[PDB]
Amino acid sequence: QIPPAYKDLAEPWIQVFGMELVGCLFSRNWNVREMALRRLSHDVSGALLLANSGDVVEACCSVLSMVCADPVYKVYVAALKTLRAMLVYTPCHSLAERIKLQRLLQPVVDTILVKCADANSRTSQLSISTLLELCKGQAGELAVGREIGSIGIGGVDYVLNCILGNQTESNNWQELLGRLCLIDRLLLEFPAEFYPHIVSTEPVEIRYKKLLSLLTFALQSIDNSHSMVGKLSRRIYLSSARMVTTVPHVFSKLLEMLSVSSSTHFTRMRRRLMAIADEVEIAE
Repeated sequence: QIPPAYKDLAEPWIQVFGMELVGCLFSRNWNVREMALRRLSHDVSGALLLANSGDVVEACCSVLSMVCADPVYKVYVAALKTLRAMLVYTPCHSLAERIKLQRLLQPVVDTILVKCADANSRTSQLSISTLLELCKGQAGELAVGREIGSIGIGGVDYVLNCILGNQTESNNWQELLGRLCLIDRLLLEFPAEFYPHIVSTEPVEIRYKKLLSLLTFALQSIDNSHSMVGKLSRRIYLSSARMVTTVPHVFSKLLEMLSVSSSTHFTRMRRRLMAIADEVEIAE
């Protein structure tokens, strides 16, 4: 049975997937929810195949924005398998269709971003791995239309927009920490995307715009009153500085950005980068 508060949200789901299955999504028995999602993955696969689709992708994304928040790990896994099953049969051949899919999925990525900072490693690691796979676009396991020439969802740039978007709402400590946890893994996983100088083949603000957008975000919470939000924000910035010692003009920009404020952590941060600069003999 569907609780009264969810009647309007569930109605489009029912229209597409039928009352029986949607009811199971709300079951109190996690086995029933897990089984419902296993069935949903097949329902969605079969419906999308039938379109050699809009209603189906929309209702599936809507379901997934709910169940990807499920606190039961085995249900979350089933939810993520449904997400993959949808993506590989989804038709996306035009920038218009890309924009539409990006918006429908944004609430789903939001739920996953939160769980990147779940206390439990297997849940955070699966969440991080999922969004890293999304970053790989049409060469990853979440490629759009993988099972049937798709233009894909937008890879890293799309995930970056999700990380950096809707900041006035997705700003509690765990929503920030999950974003920061993913940011730290992005810089580690795809260094060439953020540190162009490592590919051996124009101004700093332009060439490094992607990195600078993530360090700007990090700087907004280096003073956060949650210990791990604050620590990871600072540690991200210090690691980036270490990475750009081979390119002093970039290092200079990071030091410059720490003049936007005289608060203590900026001062501390600035003295830390001065120290790295001396250690490595780039103090000009």
